[PDB]
Amino acid sequence: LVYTGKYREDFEIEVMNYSIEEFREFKTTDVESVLPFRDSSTPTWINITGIHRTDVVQRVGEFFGIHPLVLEDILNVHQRPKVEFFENYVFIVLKMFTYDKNLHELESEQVSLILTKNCVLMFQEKIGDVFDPVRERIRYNRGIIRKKRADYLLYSLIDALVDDYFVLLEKIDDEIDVLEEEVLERPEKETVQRTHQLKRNLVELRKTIWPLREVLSSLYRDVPPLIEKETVPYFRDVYDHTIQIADTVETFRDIVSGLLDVYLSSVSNKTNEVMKVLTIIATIFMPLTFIAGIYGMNFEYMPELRWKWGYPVVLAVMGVIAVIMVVYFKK
Amino acid sequence: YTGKYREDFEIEVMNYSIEEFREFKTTDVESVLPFRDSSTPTWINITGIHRTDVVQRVGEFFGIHPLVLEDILNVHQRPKVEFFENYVFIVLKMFTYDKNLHELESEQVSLILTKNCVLMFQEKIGDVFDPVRERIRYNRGIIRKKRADYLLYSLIDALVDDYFVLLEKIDDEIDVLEEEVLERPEKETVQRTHQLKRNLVELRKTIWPLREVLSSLYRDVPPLIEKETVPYFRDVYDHTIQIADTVETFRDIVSGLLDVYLSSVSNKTNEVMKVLTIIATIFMPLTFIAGIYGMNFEYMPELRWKWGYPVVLAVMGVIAVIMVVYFKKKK
Amino acid sequence: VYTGKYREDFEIEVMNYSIEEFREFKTTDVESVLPFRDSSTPTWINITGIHRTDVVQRVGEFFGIHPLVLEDILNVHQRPKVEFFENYVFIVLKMFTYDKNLHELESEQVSLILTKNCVLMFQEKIGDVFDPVRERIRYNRGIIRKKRADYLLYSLIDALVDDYFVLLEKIDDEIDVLEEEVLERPEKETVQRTHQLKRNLVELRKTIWPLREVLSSLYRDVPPLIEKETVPYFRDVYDHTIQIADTVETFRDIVSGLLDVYLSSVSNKTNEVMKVLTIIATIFMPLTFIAGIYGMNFEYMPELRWKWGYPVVLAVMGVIAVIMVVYFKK
Amino acid sequence: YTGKYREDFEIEVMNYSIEEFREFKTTDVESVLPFRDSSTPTWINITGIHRTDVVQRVGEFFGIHPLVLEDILNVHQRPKVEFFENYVFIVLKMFTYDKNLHELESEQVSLILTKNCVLMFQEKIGDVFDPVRERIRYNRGIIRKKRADYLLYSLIDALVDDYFVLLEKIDDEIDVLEEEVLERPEKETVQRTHQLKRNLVELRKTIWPLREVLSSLYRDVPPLIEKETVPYFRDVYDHTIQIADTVETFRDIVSGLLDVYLSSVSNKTNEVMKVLTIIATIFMPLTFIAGIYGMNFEYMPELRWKWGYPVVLAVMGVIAVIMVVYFKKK
Amino acid sequence: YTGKYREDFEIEVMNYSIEEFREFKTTDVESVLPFRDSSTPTWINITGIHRTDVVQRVGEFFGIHPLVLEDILNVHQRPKVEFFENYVFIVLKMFTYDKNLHELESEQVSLILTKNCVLMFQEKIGDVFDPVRERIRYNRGIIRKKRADYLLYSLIDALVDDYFVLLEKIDDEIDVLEEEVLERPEKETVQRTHQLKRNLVELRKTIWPLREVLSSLYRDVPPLIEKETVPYFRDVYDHTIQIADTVETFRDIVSGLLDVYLSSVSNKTNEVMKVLTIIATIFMPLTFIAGIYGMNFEYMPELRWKWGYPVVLAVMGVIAVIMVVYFKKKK
Repeated sequence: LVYTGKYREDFEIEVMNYSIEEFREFKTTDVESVLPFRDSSTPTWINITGIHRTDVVQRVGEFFGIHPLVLEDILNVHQRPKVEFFENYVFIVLKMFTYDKNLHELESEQVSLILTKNCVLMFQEKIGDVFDPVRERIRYNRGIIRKKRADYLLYSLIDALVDDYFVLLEKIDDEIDVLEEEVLERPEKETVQRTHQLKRNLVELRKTIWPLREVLSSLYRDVPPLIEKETVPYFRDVYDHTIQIADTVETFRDIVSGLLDVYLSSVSNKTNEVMKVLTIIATIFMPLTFIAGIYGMNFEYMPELRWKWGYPVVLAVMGVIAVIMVVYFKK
Repeated sequence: YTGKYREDFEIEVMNYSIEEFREFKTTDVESVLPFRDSSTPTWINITGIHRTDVVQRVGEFFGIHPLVLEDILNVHQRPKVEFFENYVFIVLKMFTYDKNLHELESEQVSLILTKNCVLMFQEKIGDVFDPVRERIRYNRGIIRKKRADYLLYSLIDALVDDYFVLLEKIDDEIDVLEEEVLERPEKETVQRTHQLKRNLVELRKTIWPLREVLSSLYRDVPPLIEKETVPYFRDVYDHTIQIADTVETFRDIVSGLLDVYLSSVSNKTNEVMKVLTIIATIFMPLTFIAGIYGMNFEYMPELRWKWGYPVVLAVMGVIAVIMVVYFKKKK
Repeated sequence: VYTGKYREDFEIEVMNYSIEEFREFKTTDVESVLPFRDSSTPTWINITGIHRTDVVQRVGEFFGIHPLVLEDILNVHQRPKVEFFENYVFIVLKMFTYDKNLHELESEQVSLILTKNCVLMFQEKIGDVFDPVRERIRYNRGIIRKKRADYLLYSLIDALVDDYFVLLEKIDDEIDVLEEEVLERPEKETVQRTHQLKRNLVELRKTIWPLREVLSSLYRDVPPLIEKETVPYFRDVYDHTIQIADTVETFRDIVSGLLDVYLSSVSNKTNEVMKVLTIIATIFMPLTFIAGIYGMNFEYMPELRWKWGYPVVLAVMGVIAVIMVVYFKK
Repeated sequence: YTGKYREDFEIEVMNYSIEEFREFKTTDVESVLPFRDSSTPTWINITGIHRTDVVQRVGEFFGIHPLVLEDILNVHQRPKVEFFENYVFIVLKMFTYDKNLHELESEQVSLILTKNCVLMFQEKIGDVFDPVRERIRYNRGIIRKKRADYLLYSLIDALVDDYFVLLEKIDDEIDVLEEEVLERPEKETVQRTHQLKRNLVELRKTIWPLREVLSSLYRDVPPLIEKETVPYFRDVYDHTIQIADTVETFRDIVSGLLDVYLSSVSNKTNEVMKVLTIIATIFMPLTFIAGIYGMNFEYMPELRWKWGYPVVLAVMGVIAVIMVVYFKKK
Repeated sequence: YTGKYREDFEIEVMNYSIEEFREFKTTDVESVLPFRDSSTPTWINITGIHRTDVVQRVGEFFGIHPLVLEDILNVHQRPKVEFFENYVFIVLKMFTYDKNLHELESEQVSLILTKNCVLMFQEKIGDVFDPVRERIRYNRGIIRKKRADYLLYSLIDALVDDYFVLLEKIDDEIDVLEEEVLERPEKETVQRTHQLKRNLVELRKTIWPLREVLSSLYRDVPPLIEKETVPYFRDVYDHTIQIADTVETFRDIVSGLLDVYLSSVSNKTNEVMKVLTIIATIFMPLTFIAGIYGMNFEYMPELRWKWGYPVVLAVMGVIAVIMVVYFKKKK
């Protein structure tokens, strides 16, 4: 039982119990008070913020009889999300992703959950979640959520996280748009260096999403303890969506991949543009300077003074050759 | 009001019925207010929303939230749908692209439909609702026999058709760009292509999230009657699919057209250097030789041989020429 | 609404068979293919020229098909998928064809609705890869007669799968030319031809990659038809679309390598020209400077005062350009 | 017939049992025909595939499909498994690589195993089945007790084992190619980088679909018996995965190897440019100064001073020194 | 023996049961041979497998196949599984990387497990089974009660984490290699990048065929208890799949980092070309001027025009200045 996370600071527990009629929400850090709520027939939603506590999670696991290694996997922040089936409860690991717009970094928070009977356990490492509008329907008695059990509520929680990826796709696309904008406009390698790290966050993103597909698929075609013919068919809808999601993400990966050579060639293009300017310079003075060197060379005979006006006659022939090539240029 | 148009100001009210119709243009804010209690759906035109006194008065007259009033003042906003018990706030944009230069102006069109009032907030003069005003005037369609619920979409359908023409505007410029890239390529073509894509991405930047905007009033519409605009948005959503796909097609066309001109010029980099080289190679070695006799010594090679003015210039010239055979060869 | 480019040709053919015999005919009658719905024997029906929105509707209304599904058929631009029901199964397919001369891949959407034992094939123009399949249905070759429409349609789809393998050859045929074009005598505009191939390569992923789960959906479901029969046969074909996409993914790295080759030789021959230009200009730079000082105007002329100054200067600066040749190729 | 060998022609027949053995070399087509009814395991060598009359005569004597017999003439066909009623048709390919000159020669040999007879359609003389013939001749192992169904594996294993040596032939030249890249890089290195990879691409392009050739029988073998020699196929069935992974490994190494070379060339490109820059630029303003004094005006400020000729030569020298100080930065 | 270690010599034999325990290192072979007949699991180590006489002695005494005994001598072998009626021959590898340098040393490990006894064959000194021996020494877990089939598995899992630590060592070299590219990128970086790259694929080159090794044991193992072959063996087979993505990630990193480094070279080159450009453009046009007056002709305007010398000094300096204003922008 070792928590290798980055947040051992705050700790908070919130419990929301409700039926198809009544409703109650409260925040009790008392571990003993939330124990008899397991026997409640009504769906009991329990929040645990700050999963860093090795004694609290264990104590909760002791009363529920949760497997020791499972309690350790929760504390393990370095783990791929997956789902394990059991005779009583369901072991599920999820990952909440967040991306700041100013600085470019993908911050995350592992969220594991265990659902038995009608008990709902949401585990957090810190403050923040996207299940706030979900609590609204639980509070305002909105929709068929109350009439449906925690199995449908879990999906409402699953789809709530899925919708965040769409919002993330908005962020991803926006960052790409700004990134590809600087490619043609600014021939400077600054965000281009940050592009690889931004693309690194994109690769690691799909690296979690792709196996998460099979994580979901293991539920619908199985779910031994959960009910059937209702939840699974309706829930597969999101499973049909998450397939479409990463495929759009995979498309983004190929776009940024070949975008590097676009900027790379753009640098050489503007570099060549400098060379083209540099080209026409040394090609018009050097041959004419060569002529100036000829008259600069003294000899025993000088027909320049013998011929009529040998000085201004040279000033005319030089200026012509430098112009007749200009037409040939800019072709 | 964060807009750039605080010049023009105009308020028009076009109230109709199942038979007759009336219209008038009054600058008085208090004159367009008592038409709220009109049994028939009242259509109101508001051009030049820069005047905050109208936003404040009417806002407090219809009972509009101060932040919602600020949303109208905010000319930079993403299209969405705000559900309330009184009205429905929707952000819309009017795009106008000139074929002369790649530029697309965007005038935000907010709307607040409560009771029997239909508000159209314009930032400046110009819209596509002019032929729509005729149907309200000439009694054309079931727009007269229906309330503000159908009157709302009657405006939307015109705005939807505006993008179809815009697609033609782009497609026309695409064919021009196709004639500009595939053949007769030149400078600033990329700049025209970039700004076109910049407007193309910005186009979808409003249209793509506008899909879910249509989905907001697709399965809902709580206060007004439904199953009327539902098959409408069902057809409208089929339109925006082809729109973005036409955009997505052009987005890859842009890249396809870009890579050609980008790789070609970057490939001609060495070609320019090849020309620059063979021209510069016949300068530096010859330039020094011409400057040799421009020096003073103890002996003169001119008097060493008869007719010492040619100083063997023809021979050295030929030797400079023979280098060509050495060049031009396969590298 | 049919938005395709083929509203000309039209053909209807019905190929019914049993575990022993077989029958086939080509009639344009719409009311003749309808009473063959209740036929227990597997009935393969052809519909070429899907442009007719009235025929599809008429046939669709008789089968009790959802109006939108009929409209999905009319739509010629659609991603391949599978729609499960309690009666029929709507599956979207595609037929890709590439011409070697002008680099372009034409496409034709194939929709099908299989109920009971009846088989429906919806096309636009003439031509398909089900021709050798029809032979076994006609010549009674194998268990293609005994097995119903569950394995028949599977054999039809599997026949379509191998068509893309032939297309992969056609892609490789262009690669072999691309291998010849880029390397042997590097030519301009090849990058454009390369990008078009790359654009068509990624375009191919738009169909095949989601087609994986299309086969996977039929792999562990099939609610209306009998399961367990053709289910394990779906596995091999499901491994094909994965193997194909890997070959498509493989082509991405192959062409990308050749893409830089054309730029490699140019960049390689670039410095080759520069290396020659380098040693030429630099060595004559200090030499030109020296000879200018003598004939120039100064307040002191120790040059003529130097004993034998003329011959020594000419040869003392010659070695400087020679020692660089030793430095050359280091 | 699309073959390239219409020169040599030879037919050898080796027959054996669980006790004895017999062999004879008769190029006659009508002489090896009555050996079809031989209950004992028979092995027949068929070299001289150019003969359209000899091959088809033996083929039609066995009752083999005409078009199939016509396909034997063609030496251009994908390696696969043709399932029949008794015999199975597989065209095995062999790739020989000479280390000196980068070249991958391809000989395509087809086999037909009917009853107890074994056919081997060679294109030329020479194979790796020579030690295989020895065990048939010298009674070595269970090659005598077991029939041709097990011998067929010994034929395959003898062919596959050559590819392991073929990988060594490539790996040998890879290490040689490494020496050309790691040190002393030059022209044609990119060619050797490709020509070795070109044949390597051609190699896997044949082996990768040849992997499923094994799987076609390893999971089935419909005409003959099973449960024998089948688990032995699994050994080689892992070899084609072992080889391809080694091939795929080489494909990634060679690709990255050329990238290093291209990176080196581009790096050494600027390296020459850097030398060209720091040497040419420092003499540009120097030569300009000498031309100034070369001018002859009416007023000479030089003679106005007193012995400033070495002064000019000294002040210009220091300016060229700070260029190195101006260097060592980016 | 085709190895490089014919120097070191070490033999370790460890027997244990559900009650007692005994560990020792005896060079006497005839003392550990009857220990095979013991029902209690006897783990035996043979370091310095170069000695063919011992392999021929121990091997032929157990009836081990002669060619297999020679296969051990061959250090160039693919990791595989050889099933027999009594024992099982498995080829394994132990990779090790040293920091502050680029070198990946390897050591082939062959094992022959008969009855309950385990034979481990080493090439050189060193293993990660040191803490494993301690758990058997201190009676930790059910490793004492279970037989060799689980004992070998305990050795397998010990080898798994060894590469996991090595995966951390890779990233340690990456971050250093990254820093080399992230800031002040220089020559020989491609070489260092290749050193990791050449060892990157080489790592997975042996891992992939070592995966089916775990699978082959998971499917068959006829002589040992198949009850022990629970998904724990496939759990090990699941870890290597994560290694595949871990290596594949590094493959994308190495490919990307090398490109970013090479992309900077274009900026490195251009930076030099910018300085190289502005030099020749401000001297040669002025050099041509000095060459004219430096050249002698017929008519001399220098002595003709008043102040011939100071009048030329002014115009030359301005020409180099008027270009600066044109410069310092996008060329």
